[PDB]
Order: sequence, then structure tokens, then C-alpha cells
Amino acid sequence: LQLDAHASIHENVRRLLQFTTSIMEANEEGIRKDIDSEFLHDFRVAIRRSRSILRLLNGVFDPEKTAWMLAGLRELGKRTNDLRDSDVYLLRREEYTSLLPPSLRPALDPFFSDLEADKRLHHRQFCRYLTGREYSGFMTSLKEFIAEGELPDPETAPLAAEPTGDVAAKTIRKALKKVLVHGRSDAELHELRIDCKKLRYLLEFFASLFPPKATAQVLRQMKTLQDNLGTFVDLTVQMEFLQSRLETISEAAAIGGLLTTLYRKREKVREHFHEIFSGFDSNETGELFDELLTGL
Repeated sequence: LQLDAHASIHENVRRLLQFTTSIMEANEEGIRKDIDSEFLHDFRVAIRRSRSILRLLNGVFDPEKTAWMLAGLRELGKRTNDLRDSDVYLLRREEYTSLLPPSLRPALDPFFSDLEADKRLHHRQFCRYLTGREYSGFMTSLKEFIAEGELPDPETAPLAAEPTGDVAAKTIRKALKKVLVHGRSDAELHELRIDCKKLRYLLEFFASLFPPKATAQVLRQMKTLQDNLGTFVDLTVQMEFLQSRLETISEAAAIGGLLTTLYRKREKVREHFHEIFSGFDSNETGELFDELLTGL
């Protein structure tokens, strides 16, 4: 993504949406033809990033347009959830049967055949949504709206006319601050993980304003904090799923198996958090951001 450093933040956020919506549209065929699971993944990342930035930078667009985009994107994202789960868990097939004693492994067959049936249903549901008018009406209106370069009423869109550099340095700095304030359980790790996502999204949005070498230095600096939190949440999610699948004797032993194995690992991940954040919460970190943001 290529930003104009002296353009208003309204201009640069529009450029972001142009970019992310073009990703959504580019990935529709691969999803519909079921080429592989990466297409839906990239489609979801584009939505998540759009929603995140539009919310972090509230006041860049007219308030009615902002709520309309956010509500539309939220519902679009929601539409992708069931199909994404289906792809995701089927992809864990080799891995899941590898955690189990060879005696519990065959009891996972009905579980994966259920997943394949779910995949078929969700694929059809989502494709029917992608080829309908509600989706295409939304996307057409969205593209049309993001083509509008004219600045909105600054009374109710007070951020729109501000210079990007200013906004970039202020928002990143505040996002880093939130991470540290908050880092200094379960609920603490879930929240902190979102703090880091929000920081990462801003970095990736604003990257073309920086020298390449300091964006990477900063993202490498965050990487183990983000790996910790991301794995901890993903395992929680997996456990929540496997939990639910139980309510619906061999198969039960197998899932109790996976559940137990993932709970174990999640506690180890947990235990290693404090070390990692304490290493991130350093004077060096705060300098690396100084170097990134200097002169903005």
C-alpha cells in the first residue's frame, strides 16, 4: 500500500479501503471455486484490517458513512465465520490425529466426516451470499463511496483534514502506550492480544511513511509478544470448539484427548508470558519507535 505523506488522513484511509476492498474482490473466485483456504483467509484479513482502522481513526469520514461501513463489514465478516471454521479444523486433521495415542486416532473419523459435511453446507451458503444482491449492492456502494475524495463536514468528521504524519505518530504512540500500560489472566491476555493487533495494523497501514528498516525492526520487536498472545487465544478458541463438539464413547475419548493436550500447552504458553512482555517493556523498544516516528 502506497501513502502520500502530506495528504490528509482522509485521503490515506481511503487509499487503505481501496486496497482492502480490492483484496476482497480479488479473492472471491478462489473461494467460490474452492481453490484453497488461503483465499477466504485473505478475504477475512482485509475485512478485519478495514474494521480495525476505521474504528481506530473514527472521525475521518461522515458519521453515517462510518457506521454504515462498520456495520456492513461486521456482517460480511460474520457471514465468513462458519466456512472459515470448517476449512480450519479440517486442515488440522494430520496434526490432531498426531497428538493422540494410535488407539484413539480412528475415533476421530466421524468428527472429520462431520466437518466435511459442514464445509459443504457452509461453502454453499457463503457462495450463494457472494452471488446475491445484498453483497453486490454493498460492495458497489462501498467502492463508489471510497472514490470520493471530497473532505466531509469537519464538525462531525473532525479528523478528516488532519495531516497523515501527525495522525500516524499520535495513533501508533497511543497504541504502544495502551499495550504497556495494560501489560504492566485469561481476560488480561485476550485484551492485550487485541492491543498488539491494533498496534500492528497501524504499523502496516502507515509503513510507506517510514524507512523500511525500522518498520521491520519494530515488528520483529513485537513478534514474540504477538506469538505468545496469538497462540494462547487460538488454543482457547480451539478448546471452545472441541468442548462444543462433545455435546453433539470412542470419539468422546479422542476429543477429551485433544482438549486435554491443548489445555496443557495453553498453560505453558501462559507461564511464559511475563518473561516475554518484561523483555518487550524496555528502553530499547521505546527507542526503536523513536527512530520510526522521528520527524513525523
